[PDB]
Amino acid sequence: PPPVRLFGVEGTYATALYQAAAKNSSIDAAFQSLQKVESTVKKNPKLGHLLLNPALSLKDRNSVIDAIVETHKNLDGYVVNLLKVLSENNRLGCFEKIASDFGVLNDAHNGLLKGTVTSAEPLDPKSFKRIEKALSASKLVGQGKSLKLENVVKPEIKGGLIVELGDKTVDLSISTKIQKLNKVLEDS
Amino acid sequence: TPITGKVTAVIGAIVDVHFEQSELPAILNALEIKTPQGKLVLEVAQHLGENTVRTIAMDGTEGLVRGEKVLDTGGPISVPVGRETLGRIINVIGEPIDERGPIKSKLRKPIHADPPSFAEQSTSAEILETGIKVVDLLAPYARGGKIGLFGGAGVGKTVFIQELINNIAKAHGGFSVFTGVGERTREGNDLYREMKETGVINLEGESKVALVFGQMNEPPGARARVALTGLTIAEYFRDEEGQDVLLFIDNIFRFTQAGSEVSALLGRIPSAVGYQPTLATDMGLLQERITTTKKGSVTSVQAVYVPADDLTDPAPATTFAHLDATTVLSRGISELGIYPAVDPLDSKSRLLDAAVVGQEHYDVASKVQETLQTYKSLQDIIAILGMDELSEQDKLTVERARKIQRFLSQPFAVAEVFTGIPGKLVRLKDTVASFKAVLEGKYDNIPEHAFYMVGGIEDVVAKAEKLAAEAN
Amino acid sequence: PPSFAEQSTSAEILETGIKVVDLLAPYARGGKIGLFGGAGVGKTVFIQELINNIAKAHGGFSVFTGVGERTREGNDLYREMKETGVINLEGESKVALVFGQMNEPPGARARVALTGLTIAEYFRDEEGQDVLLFIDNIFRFTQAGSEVSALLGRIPSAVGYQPTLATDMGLLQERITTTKKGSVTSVQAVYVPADDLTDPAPATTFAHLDATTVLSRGISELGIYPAVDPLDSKSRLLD
Amino acid sequence: KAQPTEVSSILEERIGVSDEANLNETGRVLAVGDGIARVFGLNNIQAEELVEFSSGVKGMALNLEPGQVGIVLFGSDRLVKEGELVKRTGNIVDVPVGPGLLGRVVDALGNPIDGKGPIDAAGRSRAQVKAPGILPRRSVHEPVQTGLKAVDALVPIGRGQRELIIGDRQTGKTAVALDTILNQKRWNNGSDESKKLYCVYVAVGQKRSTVAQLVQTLEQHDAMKYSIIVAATASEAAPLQYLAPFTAASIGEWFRDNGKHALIVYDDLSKQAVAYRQLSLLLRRPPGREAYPGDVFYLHSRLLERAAKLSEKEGSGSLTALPVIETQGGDVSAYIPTNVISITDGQIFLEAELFYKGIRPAINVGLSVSRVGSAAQVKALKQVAGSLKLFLAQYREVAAFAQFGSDLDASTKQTLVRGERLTQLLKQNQYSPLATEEQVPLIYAGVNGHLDGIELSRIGEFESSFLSYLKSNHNELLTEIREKGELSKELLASLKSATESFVAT
Amino acid sequence: TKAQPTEVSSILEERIKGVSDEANLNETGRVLAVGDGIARVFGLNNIQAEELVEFSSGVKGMALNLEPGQVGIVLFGSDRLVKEGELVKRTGNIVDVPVGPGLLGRVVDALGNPIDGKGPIDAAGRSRAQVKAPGILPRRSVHEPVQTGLKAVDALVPIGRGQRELII
Amino acid sequence: VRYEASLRQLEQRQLAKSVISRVQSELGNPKFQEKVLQQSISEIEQLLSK
Ligand SMILES: Nc1ncnc2c1ncn2[C@@H]1O[C@H](COP(=O)(O)OP(=O)(O)OP(=O)(O)O)[C@@H](O)[C@H]1O
Ligand SMILES: Nc1ncnc2c1ncn2[C@@H]1O[C@H](COP(=O)(O)OP(=O)(O)O)[C@@H](O)[C@H]1O
Repeated sequence: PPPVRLFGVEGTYATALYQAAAKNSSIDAAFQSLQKVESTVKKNPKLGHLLLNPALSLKDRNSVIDAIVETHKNLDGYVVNLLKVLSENNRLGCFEKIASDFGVLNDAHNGLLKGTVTSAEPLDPKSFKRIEKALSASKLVGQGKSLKLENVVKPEIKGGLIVELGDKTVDLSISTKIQKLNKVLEDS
Repeated sequence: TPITGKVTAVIGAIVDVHFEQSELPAILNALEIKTPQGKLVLEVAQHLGENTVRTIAMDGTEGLVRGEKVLDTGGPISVPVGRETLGRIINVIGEPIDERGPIKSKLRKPIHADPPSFAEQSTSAEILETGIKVVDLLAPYARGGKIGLFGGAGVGKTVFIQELINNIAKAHGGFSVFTGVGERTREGNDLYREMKETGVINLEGESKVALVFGQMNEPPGARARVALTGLTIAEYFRDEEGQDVLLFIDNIFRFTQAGSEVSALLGRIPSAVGYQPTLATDMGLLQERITTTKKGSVTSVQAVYVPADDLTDPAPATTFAHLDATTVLSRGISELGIYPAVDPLDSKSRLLDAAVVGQEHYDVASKVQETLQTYKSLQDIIAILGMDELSEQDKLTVERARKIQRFLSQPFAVAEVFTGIPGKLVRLKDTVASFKAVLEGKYDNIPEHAFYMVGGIEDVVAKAEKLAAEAN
Repeated sequence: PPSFAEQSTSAEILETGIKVVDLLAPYARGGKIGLFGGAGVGKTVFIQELINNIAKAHGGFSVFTGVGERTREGNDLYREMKETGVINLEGESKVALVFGQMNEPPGARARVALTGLTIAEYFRDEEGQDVLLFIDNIFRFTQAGSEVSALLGRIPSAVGYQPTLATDMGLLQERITTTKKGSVTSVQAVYVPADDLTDPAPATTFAHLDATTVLSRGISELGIYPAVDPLDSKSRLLD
Repeated sequence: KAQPTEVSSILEERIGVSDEANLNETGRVLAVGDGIARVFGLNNIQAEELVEFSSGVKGMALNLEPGQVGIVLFGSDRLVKEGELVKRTGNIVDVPVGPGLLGRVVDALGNPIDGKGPIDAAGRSRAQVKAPGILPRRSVHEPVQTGLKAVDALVPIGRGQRELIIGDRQTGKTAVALDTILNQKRWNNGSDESKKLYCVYVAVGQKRSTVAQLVQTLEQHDAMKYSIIVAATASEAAPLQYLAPFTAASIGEWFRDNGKHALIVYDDLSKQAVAYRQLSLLLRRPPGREAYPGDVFYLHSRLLERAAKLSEKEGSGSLTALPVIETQGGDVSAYIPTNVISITDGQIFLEAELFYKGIRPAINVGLSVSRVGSAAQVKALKQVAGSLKLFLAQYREVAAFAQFGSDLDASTKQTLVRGERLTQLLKQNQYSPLATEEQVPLIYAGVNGHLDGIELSRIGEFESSFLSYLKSNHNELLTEIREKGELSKELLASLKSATESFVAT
Repeated sequence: TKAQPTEVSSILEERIKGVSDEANLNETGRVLAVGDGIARVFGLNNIQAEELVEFSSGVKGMALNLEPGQVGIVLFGSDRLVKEGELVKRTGNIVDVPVGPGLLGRVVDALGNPIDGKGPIDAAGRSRAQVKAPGILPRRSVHEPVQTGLKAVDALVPIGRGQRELII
Repeated sequence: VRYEASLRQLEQRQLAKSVISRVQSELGNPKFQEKVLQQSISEIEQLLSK
């Protein structure tokens, strides 16, 4: 019984890392180790990201893994061997993707159903809050699970708002309605 | 226990089933999925790893959702067999689509069985007289052998098969299986009309034929297995009953084409021309189950479509290796109104030996092929210069050969609606003596047109009398 | 392209001015014309005479489009068109020129035709005229489209042409039509590739040409101006 | 007026859908190049489901993958942009069907392009419907009177008999089915629906001007009240041209399953094969012979199998199909036609040289044949044309034989003269269909050698002269042929006298 | 760049554990991908090129392509009885055949198995499949004829004991 | 009747450029501001349906 699929390409490292780690939980600890190692990649951005290049070596890649485990107890559990394999497999560059994806799987386990409330201009907090609770208590979320929510600014839309989550959306905005306004009048 | 699978990929008639249970069903087993249209059948093609297989559809795959529940049936597609299947119109799955109730058989055997081994082989020289002139002269048909109808687009193949069935299947005594593979639905309906009206199908009484169909409308995975369905039914009566089984296949090229269309979607590198790499192997596994054992006798006739009249296509060239008696239909011979349009040269037989057909038959056919080869050699000089620039021996030979060509054509009872002419069931020995007297030139006085579309040599005499009394 | 409702439902005859064209292979007002024949037969003289005959007769203008035109020959063409007066450098030149030269990447040469198309579409749909689009060569345009599809890594189709060949043609043809505002009549030269008519590029072009015009050598051999073969130049509107 | 704003504002009320606009489909577009688009998400999408992009262009999701789904476009990719929102319809691709489709001119999706407002549809029907099985069929037994001379003489057509019209470029192909539709005006003006026969013309990949003139011409002769035009012109996308004949086939199935009789005309399947190989090569699928994917036989197969004669259990509906194949230089051995010949129930070959000789229709009788047409020929025509095909093949035998200038006997020269008269007989101008009662006496004169003394050039005026002669005088015999469709011996002798009367001039 | 071939979910999982099971498989291998008589089999580091192998079903196969991830093995029977992850035993043999005098009259397969049903096969030795052709020095120019019995064959294109001759 | 249908089509295209005029009327509004609350109450209505 796997979680929500990462669907093949290069999430399969993260997929195997989860489903082999999770057989004995520790995925919060493995998760925090992943957060910490992506942090120390980010905390040393010069040649933490600039040294995920493929043209180095096998040996020097393994030594960069040694520098990662050299930084205190940055790695913990399977995630070093993960890197041992990753280093050997030289898929280190697509490591950022793995991180974010494990985060998605993890907060799916928590049930944070990330949403969005697209607009062409940011809005007041009262609207945020009222919408937030709306979806939260809506059949969408079955409760027992959270509900983030992000307003974004979109100029490509002419205003209004659109709610999004669980590949399920509602647009009541302006742009689409103008469109429907032009379509209906486009007949004889 | 149900081994539940999940739909992960849908590409045409090729679908991918993931499992979480590690007990994956083996190759060539039958999966099924409850559709709102009922059920749908899949066949296990290949383990792709990751507890996930790739399968071929037996039906159109429209309106399917990734993650739909997939149910396993354990084994391959078992087909009902036996005398219950007589006179029943059976789907590739094994569904009676005559709506005359379910086929209440005893046994349902899976289609993917092994071919008979080398020790189980049996040889025979039992010449089948067909009544057809060019067959009984130039390429005799072996009872228990395999018979090919190599033909281009619509040059009389299905008509020739119906002529063979009308000539043979009543005077057969054993049983018969027709299998319409990729053909016209109207052709299958009209054949069913005939089988009722000939009484070969007796609807309330007992029939002797079994109908396995599935036509060019059907998706290719259905077309890739219907031949195996009719095959399993035929070899059951060959083995369980030990009878004489007439297996009529139309069209065997549609099978290899169904093997071609999915192979690009089955992840294979495309092979030669556009066909699949597993051409000769699948052709072999199909043909080697079509044989005559010590237990029973299978006389099979298979139409072969030729793509765009290219005999160097790999599919009919592969098919030549599996056949005992070739019969090739040219469009150009049909354009001379010569029906049937059998090429007199290119037809062959493992039969036609002087110690088999008789010495005189062999000699007559030898001289006929020599004469027609001489004519075909002189054809280009005829095209440029004409018959005037010949030598007189060559001119006499061309005259006699062109008499022979019109004499080859034979009126069909099946194609009577194209002719208005009654069919001619011409006996063998009369045909031999007829071609004997023609090679002897006893009728060189008779013009060429009196040879056209005729029965025996007595009918040539009658038609020459009619032309003498009418053209005057 | 203009909609199906905007199609003028009956092609009248574009009166050119030339006796043989108006007699034997009449041109549709807003139609397609396959001009054959190599150079040296006064083909440029023929098309300049067409320019002047449209300018005097109907008053619509001409847009010439050299896709893959030889730059030396484009220069000689431009110099002649100055000298024959259809281009007046100070007064009213009666024609607009677009020359996609041969030394331009195939991305240019698969768009030079659409440039000249849009220019002609303006003078149709703004001025309400009958504007003549002259294209050489449609076959070099087909080569350009096939090379563009090749460089994009698309699998090539038949003959080595692009797989989008019918669509790449139809995006050019159906933007050339007779509106109710006016029409764009297009004359375009056709090189027959290696003298074959089952070649899909002339077999595609012939699925759009309503009228043909053949500049034979034998007619020019007899000192006849123009060099029109009477027998081969045929129309679908000779009815 | 404002009544369009009234109707559009009622449609604005529908635009009620926003109050229940919780689509379980929306997903981002991964990539979209070369007439295709990979879309992430859509985890409850169906196979061959219609979707619609955010730029209004619809599409069919054709191949499903773990991770994405490849959706073909139904238009130019210039409108679709990467990263957008792809709502699914919830439906396998369906088209409007119904009686109000008559007269209208639509796209591949039933969206009308005539500018005549919406479509009175009686329902929606899937595109890839299964062809009916062998049991709800019947062998054809009802004629299709095309109005042409040699067509109705030599190659009769049953209601549902799948007959190919094959020819070359600009060879009078379109005019054949056009005048067939124009002949159907006789019974579409009538009242018996089983006598009626409804016409669907499918112009794909062609010029919009050509289709406009065709629709114009069908309005001039007033065929439009029973006509349905499906336009898939060359400017439009290749999947539209791929898709449209299936939609028109669903329309023909709507008419057939109502018990009615209907005619569909495909023009042409050749460009549909071009569009389909354009799709498959942009699907990166390997081609086969002549760069076509190997399923292109299955394509036109699965198209044309949805056209037959229903049995009385189904209400005796029928659907007759007229495909058109443009070949290359009279070739009948290219990969595309040899497939179609293996599907259809017969051929109508148009020789380029006969039309080059102006013989319109340019029918090569020696190649053109039908298989089961004789079972549903008009019984009078079946009586009077038995020797006719035999005599024309006979004249064809002495056609190439007489080119050497050698003199011959009176028998073969007799066949030569009478076959010249029959050859110059069967010409027929466009938009000039002939009823069966009109076609019978010309055949009866042509068989019995009466044309032989008439000049070869005089035959064309002789035809109209003898027709106006009979319509003036032996109008009772015309009604007898109309009512019976079968000539008795008394009708035969009265016909003989009525012929030989005007044969005296 | 592109998904590699040793990246399936059932194989990386074990490598994450630190069990390192890929080194244990030297004389055996698991079936990753069986299909079309073709077995991508993981393991078998001590396999040889053109080596006969056996499956747990009982069908035998040949290793041809030695990819660093897995072994390509073609099959001398149907893949009807082979599943994913089935145990793969290494035979230890380059593909050899029994040879000897008692083969005369008998009818066998490629592998010397008597398909004639006349009992088993009395061999003398066993020989490799891809035996190297003889060199230049241990050769004789062909002079001993071959009696074909055909007229124009013996007359025009005579056959000697040692040459090769194509019937095309 | 031909000119009647022509006048209907001219009326329709003049109302199409009037649709352009209506869009330009709709563009400069604090309906841009107010209509956010429209979406607010709306999405409340849609998600409270389930
Ligand atoms: N009976 C006839 N009377 C008058 N003209 C005819 C007749 N038959 C054919 N034609 C002429 O043949 C020409 C071609 O017509 P049609 O479009 O049917 O040919 P086609 O081969 O279908 O061409 P395309 O395939 O490009 O449509 C027309 O210009 C028409 O005038
Ligand atoms: N004896 C005959 N006389 C005249 N025509 C014939 C005869 N036999 C067959 N034909 C022609 O051959 C065609 C049958 O094509 P066929 O090859 O049977 O179809 P398929 O390709 O489906 O097998 C018919 O059109 C028919 O006219």
